[PDB]
Amino acid sequence: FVAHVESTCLLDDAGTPKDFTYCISFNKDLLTCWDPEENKMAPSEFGVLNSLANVLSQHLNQKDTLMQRLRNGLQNCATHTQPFWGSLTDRTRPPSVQVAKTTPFNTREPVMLACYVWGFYPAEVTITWRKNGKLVMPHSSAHKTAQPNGDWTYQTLSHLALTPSYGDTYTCVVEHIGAPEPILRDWTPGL
Amino acid sequence: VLFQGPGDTRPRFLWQLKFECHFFNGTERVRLLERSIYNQEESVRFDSDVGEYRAVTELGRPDAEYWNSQKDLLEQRRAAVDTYCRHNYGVGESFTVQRRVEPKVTVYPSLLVCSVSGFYPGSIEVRWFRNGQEEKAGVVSTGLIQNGDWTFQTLVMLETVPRSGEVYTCQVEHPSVTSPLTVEWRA
Amino acid sequence: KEEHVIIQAEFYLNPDQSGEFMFDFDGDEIFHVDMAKKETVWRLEEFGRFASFEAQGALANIACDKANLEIMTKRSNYTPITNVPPEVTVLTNSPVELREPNVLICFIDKFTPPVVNVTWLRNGKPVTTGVSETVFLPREDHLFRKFHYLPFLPSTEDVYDCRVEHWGLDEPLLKHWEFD
Amino acid sequence: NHTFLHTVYCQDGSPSVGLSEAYDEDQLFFFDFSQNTRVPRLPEFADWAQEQGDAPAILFDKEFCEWMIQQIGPKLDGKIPVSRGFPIAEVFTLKPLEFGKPNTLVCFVSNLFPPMLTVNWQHHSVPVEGFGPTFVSAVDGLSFQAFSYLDFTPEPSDIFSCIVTHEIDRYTAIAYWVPRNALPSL
Amino acid sequence: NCLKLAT
Ligand SMILES: *[C@@H]1O[C@H](CO)[C@@H](O[C@@H]2O[C@H](CO)[C@@H](O)[C@H](O)[C@H]2NC(C)=O)[C@H](O)[C@H]1NC(C)=O
Repeated sequence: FVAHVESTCLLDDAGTPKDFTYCISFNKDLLTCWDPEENKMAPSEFGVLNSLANVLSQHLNQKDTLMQRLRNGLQNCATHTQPFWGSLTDRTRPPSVQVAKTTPFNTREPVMLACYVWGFYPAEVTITWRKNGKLVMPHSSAHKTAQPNGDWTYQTLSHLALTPSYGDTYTCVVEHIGAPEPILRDWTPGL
Repeated sequence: VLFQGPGDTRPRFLWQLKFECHFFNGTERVRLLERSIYNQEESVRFDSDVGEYRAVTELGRPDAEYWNSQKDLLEQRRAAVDTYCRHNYGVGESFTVQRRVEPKVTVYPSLLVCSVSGFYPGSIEVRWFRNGQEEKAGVVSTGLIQNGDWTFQTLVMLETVPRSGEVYTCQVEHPSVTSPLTVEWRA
Repeated sequence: KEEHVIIQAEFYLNPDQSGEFMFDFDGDEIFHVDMAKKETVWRLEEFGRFASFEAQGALANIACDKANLEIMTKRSNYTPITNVPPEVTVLTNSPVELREPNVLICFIDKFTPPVVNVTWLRNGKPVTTGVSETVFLPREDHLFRKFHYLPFLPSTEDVYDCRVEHWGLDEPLLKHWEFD
Repeated sequence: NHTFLHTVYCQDGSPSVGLSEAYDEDQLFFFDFSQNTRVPRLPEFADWAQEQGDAPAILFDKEFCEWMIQQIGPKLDGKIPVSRGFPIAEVFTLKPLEFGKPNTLVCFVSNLFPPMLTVNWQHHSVPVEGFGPTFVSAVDGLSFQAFSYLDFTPEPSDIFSCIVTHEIDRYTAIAYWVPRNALPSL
Repeated sequence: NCLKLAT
């Protein structure tokens, strides 16, 4: 079995707790969560494990070292999240970006460019294409979100299908917080 | 007990119980179907459109009669279309209608094959074109195939003995994309 | 003309004492509980929460089905299920290219009782690493289906088989796949 | 608005108990109850490793959780089914693929529950170093994930595999990797 | 609850 004693604090860039939970689960089933309104553990599960949920709730409801530790939930978060906070809050690594051809897929178009975007943090990012300065819609749709590398960096990509003409120059336009100016990358039909 | 041939010829007996929520137009119309099956023969059911248990086969007659006499039970099944069916449809919508995965479309000779793989949900349309002109003759398909992992695939074949200069186009319409996908092949 | 179907399907089987409790959306498994593993298993991670909520009493449901089976067996004069041998097909997840990682799917369909032995053979040897398998899934006609998977890297030398055993089969079924 | 996950958890089998702290879904610290040590995930994080404002809350949570496994377990064992997911591996490069340049394969394991696992890397189905540890972390919805990293230099014929062993019953999952759409030379 | 067959 797997038991869970899970507390989450919903903080702010400033460092101000805007919410707070403390929850107990067992076997992936959520049993009882703290209620900061009535200052007690209230059963969340009303299925088979409900009876158990009342028993855990009441064992915890009689502990002073606990019922007040969570009555001051909000202010307690800020206290723990203060030395490293602010530090992580403005942690950014700018995104490095490249544009190359890739194997066309899902298109009649003879050429597919891929705009690679990597090493960035935070995860949020915006990619756009321009054909000779003027914007244009991408092959990409359906809400792509950055992949976490699991080491406080993220990566993503975007494609643009096209029919190459001689003068034409195509541009990858990446917008991340890690860079003051929008990153540009170019590509022209060669050979 | 009877002995012949292969190891383990011992008789098996099997009982299945099924609750089927059938949804029409979101949840505006809902039909619950509660079924009992012994071996391969369904024996008794509760069809929310009928309102009571009914034996399908002889062996189910005792149950239909017995369960219908529990005026209490009937009341709860009659209300299950809401408490169970509609309620459970509520939860999900990661599993329900909302899910959408885009097809991978490729075209390759074999007879031309248009492979449409990895999509969800299973409503799709696959068409063949020769030089802009739709070809409907000589088009067969393996069918829509469920992979068991919440994606489908299908192969749609066009029979032709290709001629040089010809452009063949497979066109795919699926809810996951706003405009049709097209992939071409030439020799 | 219907849009969607949610199916809660349970079974129990003698004398094997195997049984299941599962949910199903338009033919796809949301989650199951087995009598063999007594685990609650969600098909995709997105169904994790739902499955925990909906499976906490599944073992009792199966115990109920077991008890009903014994009443029905008795009432039917010990009439035994008729074995129906499975249809088996082997295909890939996507069109195959050399050195392009792919996935073999073995489909075991239209069979009863829900008891099968399925093994993947690579060049005649059983594969133990990387194999996944579905439990027994329900069908409108009350037979079952099952899927087995094997992620693999296509090549000209390697040759695959799905070996299936079932009491409705005179001998094991061997479905072959190779690169062409 | 951001999230700070503080997740104490325990289980039958090893690791018997752990705590994972994450900011916006990246691991900050994984606690080491051996030396009551809060270990950082990156070097940059090493300094807030010893804030013991946490200790009493941590000691309570840690113990109450272990109470649950030890005292609730016996009651429910065989009475309810055990929650369990089959883990899934994906393998991809850190940097875009460029033959000859340094790179890193990332094995991202997801849908991990319960959190007991072993990761193995292979080159052409031959075992290889492993380049460090496997970082298991908690994610929202009471699930787990894990990352492992293999430093390498990609060459056109490379084939790699990642094998994940779920330690609850030695089930294995595999994910292959081959070079694709390598970036060109100026 | 368990819906039991007729006995
Ligand atoms: C599934 O495989 C198992 C083992 O490979 C089969 O089991 C054996 O059956 C023979 C007689 O048929 C016995 O003599 C052995 O003692 C059994 N072995 C075990 C381990 O139980 C089983 O019959 C197969 N099931 C099917 C449907 O073919």
